[PDB]
Amino acid sequence: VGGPMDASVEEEGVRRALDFAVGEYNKASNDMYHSRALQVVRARKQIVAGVNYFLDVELGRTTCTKTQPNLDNCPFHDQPHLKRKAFCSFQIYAVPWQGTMTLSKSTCQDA
Amino acid sequence: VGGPMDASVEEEGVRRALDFAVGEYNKASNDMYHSRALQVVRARKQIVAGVNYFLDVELGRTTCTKTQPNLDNCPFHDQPHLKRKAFCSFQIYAVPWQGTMTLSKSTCQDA
Ligand SMILES: [Cl-]
Ligand SMILES: [Cl-]
Repeated sequence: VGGPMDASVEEEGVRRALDFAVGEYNKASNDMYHSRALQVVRARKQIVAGVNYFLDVELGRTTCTKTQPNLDNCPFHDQPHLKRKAFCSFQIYAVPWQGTMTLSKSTCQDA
Repeated sequence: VGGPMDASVEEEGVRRALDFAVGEYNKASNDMYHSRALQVVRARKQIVAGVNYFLDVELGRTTCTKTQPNLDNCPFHDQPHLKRKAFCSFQIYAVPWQGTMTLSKSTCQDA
């Protein structure tokens, strides 16, 4: 067992998480009426750690379609309307022990 | 200073984050051509810790519009087509020292 763990709905962090969640639900709803918690049937919490990778990368369009092999070292386009380049900023959230990675943020401006 | 910290683009976690990010960029692009890193201009990493709150909550629609006061203790609707209830599951990602909260996951089924 390495999963979540029960917590009383009294504990303040729960209390704040709940109000937050409910706030967000109402904010996103199309209902003109306000909804609120009727009953918190179960509350669990879990401390997690991960690593954010913040990459500032320059990307170039290669000459290879995504349907061919050897894309890793494939030649960049150099022709007039085919060549494109972009400066990008990536944020990857990694949780090592789980082997997972998540693209948290991603923007690119064609330079 | 409590922000990110430089890392060589050699370090494997960076290397994996980069391939991941680039993979995700290509996957989401409308381009038939494959793009790849031209140059990693900057690489930084940062270890973060937070708490996931996992709430299983039953919500009820109140009689108050979102434009009035005292929504916290506002009466639930009980009339035929106005009363609604929903069982929901919320995941809130909190980063204590920063006072931030994020709604990571959210589903509700009108029961
Ligand atoms: Cl851990
Ligand atoms: Cl920390």
